[PDB]
Amino acid sequence: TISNPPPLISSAK
Amino acid sequence: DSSESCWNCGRKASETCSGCNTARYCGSFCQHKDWEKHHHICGQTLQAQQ
Ligand SMILES: [Zn+2]
Ligand SMILES: [Zn+2]
Repeated sequence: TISNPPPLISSAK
Repeated sequence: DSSESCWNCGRKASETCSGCNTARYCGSFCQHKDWEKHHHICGQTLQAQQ
């Protein structure tokens, strides 16, 4: 029951 | 191991919270699980003045 958190960023090299 | 680990699961994470650029999660569900706790931190600057 909480707002919507920012988007996630996937990192990989 | 220290930076590479899901803040929720507790094993490993490949995603990063673009909001604070500090949180890490391996799945959309993982971020939501800890969201209740993490959100208190995310965004930086604690709610005190104004
Ligand atoms: Zn996870
Ligand atoms: Zn965050």
